[PDB]
Amino acid sequence: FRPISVFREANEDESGFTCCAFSARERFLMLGTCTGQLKLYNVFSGQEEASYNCHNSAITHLEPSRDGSLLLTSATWSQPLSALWGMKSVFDMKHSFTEDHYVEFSKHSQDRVIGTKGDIAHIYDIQTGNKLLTLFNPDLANNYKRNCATFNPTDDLVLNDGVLWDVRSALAIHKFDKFNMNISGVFHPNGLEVIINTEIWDLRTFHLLHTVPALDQCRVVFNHTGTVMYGAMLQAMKSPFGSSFRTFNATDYKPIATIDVKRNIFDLCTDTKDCYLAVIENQGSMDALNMDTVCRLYEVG
Ligand SMILES: Clc1ccc(C2(c3cc4ccccc4c4nccn34)CC2)cc1
Ligand SMILES: Clc1ccc(C2(c3cc4ccccc4c4nccn34)CC2)cc1
Repeated sequence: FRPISVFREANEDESGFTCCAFSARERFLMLGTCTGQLKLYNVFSGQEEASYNCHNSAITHLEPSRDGSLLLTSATWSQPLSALWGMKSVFDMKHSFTEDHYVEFSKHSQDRVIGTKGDIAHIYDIQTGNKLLTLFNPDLANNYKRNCATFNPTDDLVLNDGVLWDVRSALAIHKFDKFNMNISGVFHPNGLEVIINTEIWDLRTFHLLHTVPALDQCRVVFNHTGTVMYGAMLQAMKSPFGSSFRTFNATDYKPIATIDVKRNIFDLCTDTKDCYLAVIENQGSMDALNMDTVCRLYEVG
């Protein structure tokens, strides 16, 4: 972890970066702020290139599309909670998911949007904006406080509230027992495993393959080849995370490093070519009148 770059928000006595994601254009990072703005920064020079007020509440999530034509945002209390934007030449709104507080693109073919409203998931067409599916079964609900519905890498399976759904037939194929309050889980990029908190499950047997205690309460983020795995533990504008992140070998699940930046972490993401890790770290504390986040770029590398 060699530091390469650092910067704060331009013309702000209190920097308010809340989340980050690399743009499709190499050398440029996208950041949400607490004033619900989206900002394009040259990650090396720390120059602000563009800005736009997407919401009147803090950004909690953002996701650029791989072709750089579209972008998802999720705010805090502003209705609409989440929206889809276009960024071909001009920035503009395409659609708005009114009550969905968290949203993701499909992975293989990026033609659909998966939104989360508590325990319920909704799939939407990008072109038309229409609700195609609603995935929810009150009998199989685990009610994870931090549930995030998500597609597998081939877009034919969906994980929501600890239930694996077949999209084609829109039937719940398996329900995973609940062993924590908060984390709902992700697909491994190799699309053979499912990481639900400390438990790694096989998609072919539903057998427990690994117990990883160090992963407890981590929001997990992979590198783009899926050989490395970065976690930020939740706490027990307050940050969702504490001051340490952990790295793991993503094939055998052995720990590699536990960096403690000694500053609460807001978000953490990877470039397409597996050279860099951007991290939003807070110079303030919770009890500080204001946030003061910076963006640190480390090469891994
Ligand atoms: Cl386990 C988990 C899953 C998802 C989240 C969200 C989130 C919330 C938030 C609130 C305030 C400031 C920053 C953030 C943030 N930055 C990156 C993610 N988030 C997407 C809601 C948190 C924890
Ligand atoms: Cl938050 C936001 C606001 C506006 C934009 C656009 C944009 C994209 C772009 C891509 C590469 C290099 C420079 C730019 C640029 N500079 C100013 C406009 N843009 C109009 C899409 C993007 C994000």
